[PDB]
Amino acid sequence: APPIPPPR
Amino acid sequence: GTGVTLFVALYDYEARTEDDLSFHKGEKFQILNSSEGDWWEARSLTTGETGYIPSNYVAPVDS
Ligand SMILES: [Cl-]
Ligand code: NA
Repeated sequence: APPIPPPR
Repeated sequence: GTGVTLFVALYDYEARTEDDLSFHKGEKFQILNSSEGDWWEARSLTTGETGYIPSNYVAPVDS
């Protein structure tokens, strides 16, 4: 899995 | 600093496997492995814990 995006 | 490359957190992060690190914006890290993809293994300075971090959440302290 890729890194998650920066928080909302 | 003491000479070691350090990174800083750009955002808060909550860990999503037992092997991940949780951290606050402003946390500093030594990076231990950036070779196996975009999750890097790091050591947190304020806690001393090691674990994976998402590499998009950090930037070098130098600027
Ligand atoms: Cl600790
Ligand atoms: Na150095």
